[PDB]
Amino acid sequence: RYPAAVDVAIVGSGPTASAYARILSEEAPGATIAMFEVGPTVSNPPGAHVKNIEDPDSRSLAQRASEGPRRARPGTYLLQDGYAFPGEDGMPVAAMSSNVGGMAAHWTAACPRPGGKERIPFLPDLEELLNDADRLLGVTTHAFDGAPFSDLVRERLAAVVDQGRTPAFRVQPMPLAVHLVWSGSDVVMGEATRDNPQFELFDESLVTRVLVEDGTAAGVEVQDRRSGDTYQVAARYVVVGADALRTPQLLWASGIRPDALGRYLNDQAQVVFASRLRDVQGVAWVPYTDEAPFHGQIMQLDASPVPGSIVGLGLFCAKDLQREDRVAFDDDTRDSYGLPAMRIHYRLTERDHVVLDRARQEIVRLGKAVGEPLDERPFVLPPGASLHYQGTTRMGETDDGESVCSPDSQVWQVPGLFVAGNGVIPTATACNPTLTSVALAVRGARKIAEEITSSLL
Ligand SMILES: Cc1cc2nc3c(=O)[nH]c(=O)nc-3n(C[C@H](O)[C@H](O)[C@H](O)COP(=O)(O)OP(=O)(O)OC[C@H]3O[C@@H](n4cnc5c(N)ncnc54)[C@H](O)[C@@H]3O)c2cc1C
Ligand SMILES: O=c1c2cc(O)c(O)cc2oc2cc(O)c([C@@H]3O[C@H](CO)[C@@H](O)[C@H](O)[C@H]3O)c(O)c12
Repeated sequence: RYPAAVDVAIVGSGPTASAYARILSEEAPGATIAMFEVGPTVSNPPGAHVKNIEDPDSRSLAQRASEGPRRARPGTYLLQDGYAFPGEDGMPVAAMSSNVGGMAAHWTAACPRPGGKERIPFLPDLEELLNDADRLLGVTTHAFDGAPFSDLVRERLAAVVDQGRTPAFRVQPMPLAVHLVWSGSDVVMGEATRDNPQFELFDESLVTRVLVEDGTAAGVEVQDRRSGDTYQVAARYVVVGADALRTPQLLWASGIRPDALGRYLNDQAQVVFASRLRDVQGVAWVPYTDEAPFHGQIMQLDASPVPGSIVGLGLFCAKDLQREDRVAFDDDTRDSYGLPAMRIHYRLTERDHVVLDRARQEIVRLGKAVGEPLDERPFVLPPGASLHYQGTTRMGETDDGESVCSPDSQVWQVPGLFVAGNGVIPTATACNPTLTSVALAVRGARKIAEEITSSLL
């Protein structure tokens, strides 16, 4: 089923792995690419957002088919065990998506820009890569210029936030990846990847091990889930863009076990709240700051949550990074895919509860600016509800034992092996990470595309 050897073997089919296929299909057109996705194809084109399916029954079929083989939202599935431990909080609602397109087939396409300490300091071309990620995701800030209540909510929030703030951190329209239709991985891959005769997407293909020959990346061990047969595809470069959890799992199962692998895991603590407008008859952005480490997004709700005039407020906190926030794998216990079972060690420090308390007070302050608060008390979601897990394969300047990959997202111990996703982000971020993670993927894919085009082999 699979080719015996390719140039680049891509694990996963989310937006970050698709960004590797995108830049390689743009900058390295002669390189043969093999993308292996454990989940099935649930949309047309492969990786499109499920909302492109107008039929709710067909759309529910696409969502439920992505939930793998305390409830998870449509298109995602939770862990069955190893999500909490005595003495720690863990992530009881740590969810995952197994389908072509990954979570980008079910996400809401909010692509804000990092600011302050969120921005990775040792990347001088960060803004350059962030604009490129805007190009691949189709990000636009003017998707709701004709909305009646978008401008009203935005100006009423600005009356309490924009005080003393520079324009980059004032209330502004949330940059959205819209293609009406939310942009999925089909947008990231685009015509350049689908029309690339050297690229091929293999769905229902589980990658069980990363092959290493003489220290460098050798290939991937791919199990054909249609038949159960395990193949071995050779590759000069291996990109693992599974997710924030299964990416360190695949490396752990491959014997690639650095000290920082999975450690420094950080979830974005999320607070929700609702409020009502005041007039009779889009998504707003409350940017992060260092002194207010919260990321706010306000948007219209179809109806009131409690028994477009009603808005839903969501604040996301930046985590106090801890090394003991490790992702642990057990070789003896296997999950439903035959890979090592996950042990999630997550505990909010006192600094976390201090910031979380401030987020509840600030979202109430924001709810009073929009109008009459529909709710009475802001609700804190369980850890892992934001689906924004970082640091598990984080980048660093050196291999001091605190990072897993280079600034080019290249794993230190395994040359030719690259990791993609939110886990690559090493900083304490609060905004939606997918845009930044795609920007890091463009730098890593350009590191491969330049090494291929410049090589003599
Ligand atoms: C309801 C919802 C709303 C969201 N809204 C937002 C938002 O507004 N903003 C934002 O920034 N983010 C949002 N997200 C999160 C966003 O979708 C993800 O952060 C994004 O998909 C990350 O990209 P990725 O490719 O690294 O991860 P993924 O898309 O999860 O990539 C992992 C892929 O690899 C596959 N895979 C895993 N293991 C293997 C293996 N062993 N072999 C082969 N393939 C494998 C998986 O099946 C999956 O397709 C939302 C998520 C959900 C569920
Ligand atoms: O699922 C939907 C959704 C489904 C519909 O049918 C529809 O019409 C509109 C919808 O809008 C949404 C808007 C959202 O903000 C969220 C999100 O909460 C998550 C954790 O809980 C965070 O990851 C995301 O950062 C945050 O963006 C959503 O999950 C959804």
